[PDB]
This record gives sequence, C-alpha cells and structure tokens, in this order.
Amino acid sequence: RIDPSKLELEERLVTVNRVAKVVKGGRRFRFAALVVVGDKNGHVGFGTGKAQEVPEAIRKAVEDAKKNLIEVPMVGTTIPHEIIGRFGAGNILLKPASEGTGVIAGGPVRAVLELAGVADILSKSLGSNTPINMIRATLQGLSELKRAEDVAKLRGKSVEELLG
Amino acid sequence: TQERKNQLINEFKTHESDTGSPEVQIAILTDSINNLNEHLRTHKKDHHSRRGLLKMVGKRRNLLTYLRNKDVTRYRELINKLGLR
Amino acid sequence: VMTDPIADMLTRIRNANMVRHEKLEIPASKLKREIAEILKREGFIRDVEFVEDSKQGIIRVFLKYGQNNERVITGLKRISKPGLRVYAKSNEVPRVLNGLGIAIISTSQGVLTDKEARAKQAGGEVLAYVW
Amino acid sequence: KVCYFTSNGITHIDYKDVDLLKKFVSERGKILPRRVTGTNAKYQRKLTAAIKRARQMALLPYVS
Amino acid sequence: LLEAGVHFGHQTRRWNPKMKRYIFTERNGIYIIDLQKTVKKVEEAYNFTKNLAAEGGKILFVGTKKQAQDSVKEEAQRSGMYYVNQRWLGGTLTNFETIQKRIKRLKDIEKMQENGTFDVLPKKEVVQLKKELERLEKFLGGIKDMKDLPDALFIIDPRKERIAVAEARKLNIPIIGIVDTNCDPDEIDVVIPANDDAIRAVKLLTSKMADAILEAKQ
Amino acid sequence: KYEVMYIIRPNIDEESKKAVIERFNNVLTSNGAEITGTKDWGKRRLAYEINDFRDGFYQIVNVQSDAAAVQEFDRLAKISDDIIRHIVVKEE
RNA sequence: AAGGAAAUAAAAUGGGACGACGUAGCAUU
RNA sequence: ACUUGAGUGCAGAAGAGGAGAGUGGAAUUCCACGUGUAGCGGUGAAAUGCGUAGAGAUGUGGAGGAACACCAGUGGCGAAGGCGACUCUCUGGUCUGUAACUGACGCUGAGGAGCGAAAGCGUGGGGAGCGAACAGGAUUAGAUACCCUGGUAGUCCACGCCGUAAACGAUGAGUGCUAAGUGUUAGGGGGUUUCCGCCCCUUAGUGCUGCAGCUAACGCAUUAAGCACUCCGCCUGGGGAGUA
Repeated sequence: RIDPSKLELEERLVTVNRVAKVVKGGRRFRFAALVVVGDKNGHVGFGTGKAQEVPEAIRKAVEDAKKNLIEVPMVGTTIPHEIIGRFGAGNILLKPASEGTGVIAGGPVRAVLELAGVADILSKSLGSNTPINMIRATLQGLSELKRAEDVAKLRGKSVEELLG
Repeated sequence: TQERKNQLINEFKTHESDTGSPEVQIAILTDSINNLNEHLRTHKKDHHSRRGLLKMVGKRRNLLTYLRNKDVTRYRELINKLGLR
Repeated sequence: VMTDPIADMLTRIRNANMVRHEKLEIPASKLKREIAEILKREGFIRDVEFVEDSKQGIIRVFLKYGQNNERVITGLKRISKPGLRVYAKSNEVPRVLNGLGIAIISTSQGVLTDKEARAKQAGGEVLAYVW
Repeated sequence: KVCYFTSNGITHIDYKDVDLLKKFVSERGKILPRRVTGTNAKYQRKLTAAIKRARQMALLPYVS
Repeated sequence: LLEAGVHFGHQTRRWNPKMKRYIFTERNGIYIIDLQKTVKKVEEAYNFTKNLAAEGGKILFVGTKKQAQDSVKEEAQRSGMYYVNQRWLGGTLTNFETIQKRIKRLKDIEKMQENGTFDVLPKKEVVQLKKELERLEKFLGGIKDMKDLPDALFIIDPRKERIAVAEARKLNIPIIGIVDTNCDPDEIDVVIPANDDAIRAVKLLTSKMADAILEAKQ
Repeated sequence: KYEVMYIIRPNIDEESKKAVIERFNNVLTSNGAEITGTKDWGKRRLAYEINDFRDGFYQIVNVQSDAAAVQEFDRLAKISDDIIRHIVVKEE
C-alpha cells in the first residue's frame, strides 16, 4: 500500500554524476541526479533523474521519489532490531543504540536516516561504496523491519507476553 | 561359479538363512581376490581389474575392522580358518 | 549420513516456508519432537501431529500464515554444528532481535528457550535461532 | 513406422538366417538407418551385429 | 450441479501447476475444471462487484481476444459501462494523462465534424480527419468517456493481458476476471477458475457480472 | 554351449565329404564334448569369392563343451584346406 | 521453405605501416 | 535394541570396459604379367617432379603396413584419460523387484601408492599411407611460412622411463530438501486387452525450455552456480615469475 505524496518533505539531494553517451558526432552528455525525498516522521523515498540539465534531473528524481515512499517503525526514534541490507553487493548493517549516540553512518546512509525521522542508529557499510546500491540496501533493510504488535498478532501472543 | 559360493556359505554359515554375515562375505571376497590375482599373474596390463581388486580389498579390510570391533574371538577364528594375515 | 538431523529439519522448514507450503513430512526423533512442540506452543506453528511407524516415525508440521500472505517464520539458522559446538552460560544467553525472536537451548533440566533459560538462569548447547 | 520385431514379437535374430536380413540391407549392401526402418535401438544394434556376423561368412555382400 | 454454464474446456497440459486445487482429470491429458469451486467463487465475485458498484464502481472490461471482443462490447453497451475490446494501449493508467489528452483531441475532432467547420479543405478532411476518427474510435471507443481512473479492473485473460495486470498491480487497483489453466491465479485479486475460449462461457459470465453491476443502482 | 558352423569346399566328393565331416565331428567329441544336433544346407551361393569358389557347403553343428573341444576345432580348421571359412558363437 | 545436436560442402593469389604530447561547461530558480 | 544408510543372496538387463590369441573384405603403395599410348600430376595462375626405358588408365595375381565405410544417435560404457570390423579364454564395474541375510559395518581424506591424452626418451622390430626437420618449385621488397612436388624421426608393435594438456562442465566428494513441460537409454508395476498398443506411477542415466531462489551481469535452476551439513585442496593486486 503506497502512501500519498502529500507530506512536508525535505527533498535533500545526495549527488549528481555526469553521464556520457557516444554518437557518430562524438560524445553526448547527460546529468543523472539521484535524490532522496522524505519527511522527518517515518516517511522516506529514493529517486533518480536523468536530463540534459541539472535542475531538470533534480526535479525528475524528486518526483520519482515522491511516487514511491515507505514507512518505518521508529520505535523510540530507533530501529526495533538489528538487520542487514544485501541488495546487489551492498552490505549495510544497522543497529539500535542509546538515545544520544546520534546518526553514525556514511554520507548517503546518514542523509537517508535523517530524512527517515531516526535519531540514534549504529551502522557500517561492509560492501560497495556506491550511493545507489547503499541506498537500495538501506531501504531493503528498513522494509524488512518488524513491529512488536504485528508479530504478536501473527504469533497469537501479546506484546507483554513476547517481551515480558 | 555359483558352486564355490554355496560351499563357502555352507562352511561359514551360522544359520540356515545366514547369507550376509561378515564371515561369509569376507570368505567370498578372499576367494574372488585370490582368483583375480591368479588372473593378474598373466595380464599385467589389465589395470581395471587391479582397481576392482583394490576396491574388493578395501571392502574386506573394512569388514575385518568391523568384526574386530564387534567380536574378537570370531575375528580370530575367521582369520585362522582363512589364514588371512 | 547427512551429518545431522537438526540442520536438515530446519532447512526443510525454511524451504517449505519459501515455497509457501502447508504441510511437511520429517523423520520423527525425540529432539525433533521437543523442538516441534516448542515451536507450536510459541505460536510459530498452528498445529503439529506425530506418527509412530516401524521405520523412523514421521513428525508432520503445518506451516502457519496468519494473514493474506505473511510468513510467520521469516528465516532459520543453526548455531551448534557437528564440528563446532557452541555453549553459552546463563550470563551469555543470546537474545534474538532484542527479544523479538527466540532461540532454543539444551540444558540439564530440559530443553528451554531464551525466556525459560533467563527464568531458570540455565545454559548449555545453543543450537539454533528462530525469527 | 513400426518395428518389425516388436510387431512380430520376435527375438534371437539367429544370424545364420538371411531372409529377414535381406530386407534391412540396401541394394549396394549397406545397412539401413534406424530412422528409416523405424526399428528400436536394441533391436537395431542386435540386427547390425547379426548382419556383420553373416557378412563375415559370405552370407551377405560386403559390396555389390 | 452444472449450471447453464458450459465452462469446462479443460485446457490440456499447457497448464500452470499453481492451479492444482481447481481441476479434475480426464483420460485425454486434459484437466476437467472443478465446476463446484467456480460456483462458489462466483458468489464472492458477485458480492464484491455489487459492493464496488454501490460504491461507484467504474469496472473496465478488457479482452484482446476475438472470442470476447463483441461479447464484452455488447455487454458494456447494454450495461452502459466502460470496456476495451480492441488493442490494449500501453499506459492506460500509468500514462493516464497522455490517454486523456488523446481522448480530448478525439472529442474535439468528433464534435468539429458536425458542429465546427467540417468543410475547411476539400482533401485535407477526407485525407486525414476521417481516417483518424476511425482509428481513434477503434482504439478508444469503449473508454471514450473515462474522465477518471476506475476503482477496479475486469479482464478475461491475464496471460494475454500481462501488461494491464502488471500496471494494475503497480497501481494496486483490484483486478477481477477469469483465469485460464495456463494463467497465473495468485496475481488476480478475485479469481474465477474457468474456461475462456468458449464464447458461450465468456458471454454468460460477462452478462452475469454486468447484471450484478446494474443491480447496485437500486 | 557353442554353435560351430563351417563351410566345406564344394570340390569334394560325397564319400570324401562324409569322411571329413566325421573327422571334424570326432575332433569335437574326442575332447569330451557332446554334439546335440547338426544341419547341412548343401551347396549355396556365397556372397563373395573366398579364394576361388562361388559356392560352398554350409555345415552346422551344435556342441556343449568346456571351451576345450571348440578351441581344438578352431585350431584344426585353420590348417585343413577342406574348410574354407568357419566361426564360433556362444549359444546364449 | 522458419530460431537448430555430433555436423557442412560451394568460395580472388595479392592491402605490410601510421612518432610524440592533451584539447571541455555542468543546479535554483 | 532397530532398518531406513551400507553390503551380501536370488531372478533379470545393457554396454566402443579392459587384457590375451585369432579371423575378415574394402582402400592406398609396390611388384609381376596382358591390352594400350603423348602424357600424368598439380595451383588463383603456374612450377617442381615421374614418363616414348612404355607412363597414367584398365584386367588378373602376389606382397606387405595402418584404420575399421554403412550401423552412428547431446546413443552407450568407463573414476579419469579414454573406448567404434568380428569370434573365442580370463576379468572388472553399473542398473532393475526384493526381503531372505548382518544391523551403523558409513562420508571425506594431509602424506603415501597406483593409473594417467598426445608428445618425448632407451632397447628391437616394422614401415603401406600421412608427415616435424630437410630438399626443390611458385609467392613477395623480403618468406628460414601459408601453396605444390618429394621426404628422416614420429605415427604401429613388446618391455621400461618422464608424468605434462583449454587433462573443461574452466563448476571437488558424500547426504537431505526445494514448482512444472518435453525427447531419450536401461528397467519394473498397474488400468481393459493373450496381444499389438495407450495411459498412470515408480528407480537410475543422459538433453532441451522454464517458477521461486541465487548471481555484478552473463547465466545456474531436481544432473544447480538454490536452501543446509561434513571433509580435503586452493587466493590475498599486476609485472617480476612459475623466474632465481
């Protein structure tokens, strides 16, 4: 169930890599802008954009990210459990920490976690350092998260019975 | 063939239906290996027969080890009967 | 051969989960019976039945799906393998996903989970995890 | 096509006979392929063995 | 009980293993369809259809099959609902804006021929305008008045309409229809295991669904 | 058991052919073998010339022995000029 | 005469080489 | 204590499995003889070569050496290399229905041992054809090559030695589990039919297309590169260098 794009997002860009396409008349340049769009409350989205100009590609990536968001269970501004994202040779670990450690992660991971509404997290990249694969792995790890209430419902158990 | 096997079974039989006990199989393996060796004394170039003989000897040794780990008196008696040393 | 029954059972359950099957047949074994009963009483399995035969006996498990399509069991993993044994003390009993999951442990007073272990402050063979 | 042997259920080709082998051999004396006579693999192999055995004893023409 | 439906073509071994729980067998390498299961699934089909209609359903009837074109067209026309009998154009939903622009152009050109200056040029008109009118009426006749996206989707052969099914799943729009033995059952939200190559079967099914649709207005 | 079929050269008189056949049959039985049956096709057109003859006298003999009499028959056939061709096949 | 398994006839002989170094823009309005 | 893994027994099946002996007709070369003449052979073109001594061609016979046309098929066997004419003596392994037999006797395997394509080396034969080196002739500016005409070692055999290949499925061995469709080899059972035959199931082997899953992609996908366990070997940038 996709959520609507009507939210107070930040649309903070990450980077812009220049692209080249060869033609009989030499090379042809394109600007591929990858942007992460999200709100500071459990809403985040990754997007990509290609165009002959930087701002046009930025707008394309913003719209693309808006067209695909995802929720995250920010249990006390921290993840409920540790998980690993392994999307396309991108290994990124995520650990919950105390309420003062802060956002300890790489550039793109840090931006994603900031636009995701998460305060204190422990992370480490154990694979490729490519921003796109890292973002995909982080999003995969976020989607694979579990909530206490849903597990309690599925297990025919109570939350206090689970953790008490 | 099919006649020496019967005699070996009868000699090494423990019961009327005994046909797979370690002693009988070991005696059969010994007889077959002896025949194969006698054959090899002439056809030195038949290496496939040598490989078959090696497999038979490995089976015989594993069976001897199992017997020794199970029963020592029976193992010694079988060695004495076959003189396998 | 197969080097162990437990890893086989766990990986068969994992495969059944991946293909989204509803039944499973396993060569029954005392330890397998205890593990299946534990998984059942915990809510991972909707129900389990046993069959005492002349060969090995068969323990049949029924995978649980509490919604349209959602695997109550997401992944399995063994710890103590036949060649690398893992033993955890009462002070080092490992929690699974901050207690969200569960782990099985063999002790002297019976097969206990993480919660029962903490309750009895027991320890011993840490064999596998359950998510 | 159907196998002559299976249709007749005959076995033990008995190479010494040639009335049957004559049909399965071409005019020049060459053996016919299985894909033409529709015969089976086992029966084809046995028939070719018998045909060679017969040829060796001047019962079939190596060449013609 | 075998109702008036004759939907048991049973579609020999060109089948899908995922439909094992809706098939009997016959001595022709062919799987007799389990009519009993269909008689039950059609009940929830009618229920969901009536509910969505009372909610304002705009069911799109789609089938790119000769055996279904005229049937679905007649059913949609007698029911006054939407449909797509000819080719299923790419991006009816994902690119709904381009289709909207195209159909607005169609509306303009089809209102011009009788209200506007239909005699601007002696050859230009006959050369281009009427041919484009025919082509656009062919490719958009049944959806010429969509005006908004529907609440659900109806199809007749997802194996043939994999594109529409995929884009509907992307838009998470509930899709209904009839699944063939070679089709994917899980991909549909409201599945009806039955034969589709029979004109009588598809005619009966479409008629019943259109009746269920029309009964929500009461 | 083995099937011993051989061809006698046609340029042999009737009594000489009988004597040769009896000799070659004794060669087999003389080594402890026992003949179960025989068959003679008479003069037949050979598919090809062996040395000079286009025809030959096919003689068939069914024997059961311990692979000894048949070996003696094979050894003796290669020397005798009365037999043009011969073969041995295990009847199984 | 259609994408093709172990497998493929027909079918100009003759064209050898191009020193060095390096030339590119890019987003907030 | 037990039979499911394992092995034995029974009744059956196939196969270029191997070792030894023997046998067979095509085809090339040579020799002898009969007929017979301006050449034969060869390349893009030609040339070198043999030939008026009687060639080439044809016919009969003889000599000897190698391989086994049709069969022949991602067909079969073998641990691998590898194995295609046929008969015989010896010999190995595989598969199919068991329930009769013992009841865990099992998997891997450092080192070690053995086998191990072709090439090569020593001893002695053998030598028809092919053919490193080599000779001559075309070729080009050059041709120690591609092309053509001849040609030693070698290609064959018995013993011994070295133990290397893209020795490849570039994928170690064993076990268990994980949708289907379609050929094929060896088998078995059944639902009518004594059959011919159709269908369904059940083992092993060999191919093709494909779900989930895996993979950087190519692609693998019940014969995995899937989900796991046990054992051994292997890698820590390239050149240096598999060199000192």
